[PDB]
Amino acid sequence: VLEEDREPDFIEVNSLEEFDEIMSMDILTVAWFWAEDCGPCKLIEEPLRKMAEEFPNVVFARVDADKNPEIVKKLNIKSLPTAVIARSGEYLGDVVGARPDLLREKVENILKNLE
Repeated sequence: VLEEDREPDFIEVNSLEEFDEIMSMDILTVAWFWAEDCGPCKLIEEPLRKMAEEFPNVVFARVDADKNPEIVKKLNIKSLPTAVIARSGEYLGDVVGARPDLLREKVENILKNLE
């Protein structure tokens, strides 16, 4: 039975306030930075959608760098895509560029080793 109402691919961030609220939570969180005219960003959309399904204990949020350049500047993001890993307002690691495998490794390692 497949009644049709689909979960978002990511938490789609709409503001800097919302960003800061998400990243403040006591939940392992991945925020990744995307743009419509960034080829490598579009390249990793499906791997990151799958990764969010693979780790339901983790929040995956997407920032649209063209809509919310203030969040890009707040973290001094220089290359797209970038992913940042956070918990309770602290930054735990980043992956610069189109490297979903490295991101998955870093998330798996944090989950494996925490209390």
